[PDB]
Amino acid sequence: KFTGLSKEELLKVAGSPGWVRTRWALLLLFWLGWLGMLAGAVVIIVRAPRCRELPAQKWWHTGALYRIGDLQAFQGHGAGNLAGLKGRLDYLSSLKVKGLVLGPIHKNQKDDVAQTDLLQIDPNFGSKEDFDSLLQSAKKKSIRVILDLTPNYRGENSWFSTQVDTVATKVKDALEFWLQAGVDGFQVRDIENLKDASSFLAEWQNITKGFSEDRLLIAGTNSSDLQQILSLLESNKDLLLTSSYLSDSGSTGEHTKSLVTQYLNATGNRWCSWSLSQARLLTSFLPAQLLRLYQLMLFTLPGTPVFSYGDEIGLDAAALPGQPMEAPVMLWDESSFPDIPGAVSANMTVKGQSEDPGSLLSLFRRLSDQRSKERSLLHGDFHAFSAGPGLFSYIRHWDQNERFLVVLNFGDVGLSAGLQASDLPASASLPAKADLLLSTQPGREEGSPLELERLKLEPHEGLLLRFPYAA
Amino acid sequence: VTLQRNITLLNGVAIIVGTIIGSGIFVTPTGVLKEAGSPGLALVVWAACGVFSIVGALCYAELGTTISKSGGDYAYMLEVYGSLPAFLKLWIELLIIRPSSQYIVALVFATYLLKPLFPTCPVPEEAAKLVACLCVLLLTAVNCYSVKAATRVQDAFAAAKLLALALIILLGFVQIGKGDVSNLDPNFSFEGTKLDVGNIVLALYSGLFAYGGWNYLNFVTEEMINPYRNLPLAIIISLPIVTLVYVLTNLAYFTTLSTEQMLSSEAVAVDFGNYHLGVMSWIIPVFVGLSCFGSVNGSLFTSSRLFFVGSREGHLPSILSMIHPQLLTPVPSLVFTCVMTLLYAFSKDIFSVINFFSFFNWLCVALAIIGMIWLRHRKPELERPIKVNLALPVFFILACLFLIAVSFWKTPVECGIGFTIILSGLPVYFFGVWWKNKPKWLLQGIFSTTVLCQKLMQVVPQET
Ligand SMILES: CCCCCCCCCCCCCCCCCC(=O)OC[C@H](COP(=O)(O)O)OC(=O)CCCCCCCCCCCCCCCCC
Ligand SMILES: CC(C)CCC[C@H](C)[C@H]1CC[C@H]2[C@H]3CC=C4C[C@@H](OC(=O)CCC(=O)O)CC[C@@]4(C)[C@@H]3CC[C@@]12C
Ligand SMILES: CC(C)CCC[C@H](C)[C@H]1CC[C@H]2[C@H]3CC=C4C[C@@H](OC(=O)CCC(=O)O)CC[C@@]4(C)[C@@H]3CC[C@@]12C
Ligand SMILES: *[C@@H]1O[C@H](CO)[C@@H](O[C@@H]2O[C@H](CO)[C@@H](O)[C@H](O)[C@H]2NC(C)=O)[C@H](O)[C@H]1NC(C)=O
Ligand SMILES: *[C@@H]1O[C@H](CO)[C@@H](O[C@@H]2O[C@H](CO)[C@@H](O)[C@H](O)[C@H]2NC(C)=O)[C@H](O)[C@H]1NC(C)=O
Ligand SMILES: *[C@@H]1O[C@H](CO)[C@@H](O[C@@H]2O[C@H](CO)[C@@H](O)[C@H](O)[C@H]2NC(C)=O)[C@H](O)[C@H]1NC(C)=O
Ligand SMILES: *[C@@H]1O[C@H](CO)[C@@H](O[C@@H]2O[C@H](CO)[C@@H](O)[C@H](O)[C@H]2NC(C)=O)[C@H](O)[C@H]1NC(C)=O
Ligand SMILES: N[C@@]1(C(=O)O)CCc2ccc(OCc3ccccc3-c3ccccc3)cc2C1
Repeated sequence: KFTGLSKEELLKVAGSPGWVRTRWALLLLFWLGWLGMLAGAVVIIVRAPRCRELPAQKWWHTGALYRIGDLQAFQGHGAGNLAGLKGRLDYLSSLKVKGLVLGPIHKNQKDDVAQTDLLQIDPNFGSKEDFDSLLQSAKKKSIRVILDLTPNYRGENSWFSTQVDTVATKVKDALEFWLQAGVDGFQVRDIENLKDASSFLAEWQNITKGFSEDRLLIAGTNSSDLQQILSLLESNKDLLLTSSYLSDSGSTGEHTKSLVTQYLNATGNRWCSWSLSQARLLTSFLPAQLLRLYQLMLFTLPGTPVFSYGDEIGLDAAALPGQPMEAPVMLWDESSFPDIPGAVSANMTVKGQSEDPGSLLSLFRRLSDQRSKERSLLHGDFHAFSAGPGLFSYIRHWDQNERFLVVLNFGDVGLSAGLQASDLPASASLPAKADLLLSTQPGREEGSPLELERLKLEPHEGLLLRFPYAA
Repeated sequence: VTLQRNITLLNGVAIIVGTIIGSGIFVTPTGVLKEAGSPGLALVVWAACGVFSIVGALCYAELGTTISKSGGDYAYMLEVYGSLPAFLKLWIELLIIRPSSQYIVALVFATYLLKPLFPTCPVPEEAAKLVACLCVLLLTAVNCYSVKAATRVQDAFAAAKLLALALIILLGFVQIGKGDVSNLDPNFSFEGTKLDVGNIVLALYSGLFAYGGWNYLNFVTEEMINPYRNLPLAIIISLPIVTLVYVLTNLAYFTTLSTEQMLSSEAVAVDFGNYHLGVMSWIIPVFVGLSCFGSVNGSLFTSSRLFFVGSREGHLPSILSMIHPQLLTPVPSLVFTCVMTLLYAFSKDIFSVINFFSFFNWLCVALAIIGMIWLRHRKPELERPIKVNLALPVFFILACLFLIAVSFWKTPVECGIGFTIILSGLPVYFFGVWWKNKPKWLLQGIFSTTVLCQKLMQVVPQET
């Protein structure tokens, strides 16, 4: 019509043999090329690597635990009850902790065994109705509650000088009461003062798992040697054991690397807990320049990090005199420590440190956000590699997710890195350039790709670089 | 031979419902929770996009009954503003708008259909591209075969996606009925609602992506049986259903997941599937794939008719707007649409060409309404079966102008390259349309390649 033929002229000319052959040949060519593309898609799909099954995690694999030893010193004077604790769950939800080890609250007189009842709450904390209100109030905020149950928590010997028989059979009856009361776990401390302790822990681990598989039992020693710790875990394999195996030391980082790798070697890469003690703070063992470096290490090792209250702000019993070293006062505001009114500062409170983006609590929040979210920090694989004189350098990688590389400098003089890995598997070999999430010391730019052969580190610095799954 | 008149009322409802409900209800909710902060502001954003689309579609219903010819939103600018701006709208619709919106939905079909083989993984991207191209080529063959087959496909997949959304709706209702109502308690409901229209606008843009295609039945008129009752009836039946299903589906999403779950997730639908079924949880992304299959069919069906009508006016070459006898389908226009769609498989990420060009989309949409109001005064010689109340177009023009002006503000360097591309069609226009009395070297070659394409596809011009 407009720039071509009309109806009958084309139906005259385009109806000859040869043109019909060309049309049927083009139709057959189309439907063969379509099947060729389909077969290409299928052979691309079946030549692809499958993914690993997720390891069916529990709730205490997700983030950190938070130990509250003394209840009366967490809030302050007067309001040291279990009802007053209900007003602090918004702060613990800011810390993104997943658990809460409440201190021993039961009615314990002294070394009199007969006046110690593990089923009755002491009246100084409240009664049962306050406790089960606290339980569901925490449940709605997705925070689990673990109840410490060490019997003689006011005397010297925590497990009642007297025979453990009566003691150990009342602990057995306590579990089946507090479990259907609704708690999520238990913690017994100071089990080095418990005779044949390895046999008693298996019975309680049996009872606790015989109720549900969403239940936890934590044990604590003060033993810092590896062979005594490994003897506790010979029959128990799902017991969380906190101990002072890590604290003791810290002058050089090649000694910390050896400790971590030897512990992971000797237990066969099982799930463990990382701590510095069973009930103390970080500042009881570390000078105040190393508190950021240890918070970077405890949040990226393969396990469950456990902290006491006040390690997120660097609480110190040796900074405010006239105060117990076993229960310091949590510095909420400026008015929190009444006696010596003026010894506190603004950078020593949670109120003051909630603004400063280079504060300790601002580091804790970002690390506890990264730990509960990324998969290769949730159930990844650990590989440490060799580096310069005083470094601890390792990598976490799960399957195909975003890998993490942590570099720690425990030394004092600054030095180059020298990241020569060469032993990591090919699924996790490091590239030439990697990102940056944070540093413990300010003065760097978080986000720009930095390159791993001129990487230098200042005194006491740690780095949290990042790279994705590739060649 | 002309095309036909065989699209009934239910086929029109199927075309609109099936083309709107594609991939946006499974992809965009993260993008509206992220930039509106709160569940409450997000759900209000969904309802606001809903009423905006309803008002604009009622204006298009009375427009399409006024100028009752095919190829809507291009025929309406050609009636009012003349040849050149109509060619600019056609040139941008041909080169960017249609073969990106088809390819995006084809890619979403491919990834969500291959998702049950790689559950905790990124699906390999070359297999996704190949399956998307397979989808496009197969639906082009079905549309080139017959018009009734394509309408049957549209009916089946519209019914399938509606049942698939009713499942997700009543699952979230029974989650409320189990009496553990974590979110949607009417005290929390709103914290995180930020402020600052400068970013909520972008959230609005994400919501508008789930409503795209509300005016495609205007493109496929002149195929409808009785298009004076049936076109406004089809629009007025089709759109309140869509906005109702959208707000209920976002609600049922909010009954199961928490907020940072939904911000950290990459697929809200498979999270809903995993949480609620666990075993037989491979059902949900299969139905997402069926949804995107249906909407790709609808978009191909309307884009072919747009390029047909544009060729009849002399803006495109003459080999388009040729009908194949017997079959009675516009074969070379469908082939052109398929090829332009398959050319976008070289893009590394084409989900960023949106926000480069949304300003032009709402610009031509508002220009059609201005032309309608101008035609209400400076042509009262027409018959109008539905004459909508005024100030509904006035508020629609004001809302579109607000959207355009706030797009020029936050991201001006985005709109700049868009303006360069939309004026890049001007030498094309002058060379094609303005240069009658072409040199004699080229007319013979054009006639030769046109008659060669006719002899290949066996297509004749439109005349009867
Ligand atoms: C892509 C293949 C699909 C198969 C169907 C063939 C369609 C071919 C035409 C494609 C049109 C591309 C958009 C053109 C935009 C400008 C429009 C305009 O200015 O007015 C037109 C104007 C109208 O004049 P009239 O046709 O005389 O009324 O004619 C022209 O100016 C034509 C000049 C532009 C042609 C460019 C074609 C480039 C792609 C060619 C693809 C291969 C075709 C042959 C296939 C078989 C080979 C063996
Ligand atoms: C993802 C799977 C489950 C569905 C994908 C679509 C199908 C793979 C294809 C294969 C054959 C196609 C169609 C082939 C031809 C028609 C015949 C049609 O009936 C007619 O012949 C009416 C046309 C006429 O004769 O005029 C009804 C079904 C339909 C659309 C078929 C429906 C299914 C299609 C689109
Ligand atoms: C491959 C692309 C890039 C080039 C374009 C070629 C067309 C896509 C091919 C494919 C099949 C060919 C044709 C084969 C012959 C005709 C007549 C037709 O014959 C009938 O069945 C008539 C039906 C009846 O008898 O009622 C079959 C399909 C059709 C339209 C096809 C139209 C499209 C053709 C020219
Ligand atoms: C609970 O503890 C008892 C005994 O402490 C376990 O029963 C037996 O334990 C010994 C090891 O001391 C095994 O040699 C036996 O095979 C066990 N008997 C069985 C399995 O019938 C018992 O396994 C513990 N409960 C659970 C659930 O492990
Ligand atoms: C754990 O703490 C105790 C208390 O200081 C350490 O000393 C033991 O104390 C108990 C009773 O107080 C004695 O029965 C033990 O004999 C003491 N131990 C030794 C080796 O004499 C105990 O040593 C600490 N554990 C470690 C591993 O240092
Ligand atoms: C810690 O792991 C290393 C391997 O990574 C063990 O070292 C090997 O031990 C076997 C047998 O003890 C020797 O035959 C190999 O020569 C050792 N290889 C290297 C490189 O030292 C080591 O034994 C493990 N530790 C313990 C206590 O078993
Ligand atoms: C809180 O801030 C004050 C003021 O910056 C700190 O006091 C500084 O302490 C360092 C070493 O502790 C000294 O080198 C500075 O000379 C002190 N400056 C002033 C103005 O007193 C204080 O130590 C900070 N507290 C903590 C826990 O870091
Ligand atoms: N609803 C759909 C879904 O997948 O859910 C299904 C079908 C469909 C049809 C047409 C359409 O128009 C495109 C558009 C609309 C709104 C805002 C910006 C764009 C745009 C701009 C530039 C380049 C590409 C797109 C969108 C959609 C999405």
